[PDB]
Amino acid sequence: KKAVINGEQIRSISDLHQTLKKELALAEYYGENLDALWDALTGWVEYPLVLEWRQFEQSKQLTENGAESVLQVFREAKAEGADITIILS
Repeated sequence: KKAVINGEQIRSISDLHQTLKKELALAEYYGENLDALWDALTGWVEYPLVLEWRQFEQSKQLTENGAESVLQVFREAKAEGADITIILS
């Protein structure tokens, strides 16, 4: 229902995936890559979903903009109709 990312604590793309793994209660063998993220959104996660992403710009610098691609996956599921709310602090 509610997943939180403290971007200040992010140090890489995998950190993001593993945080997401914990915050969204993803599958034990979740793949930690952009494709696994799409698959978990379409066939694992329960909606309504609120994803609060704090200090987004900081996580952006610390992942060589990788956070932007992870964010695109959520926006894509949203464009396709998924009930997701993203809060970018």
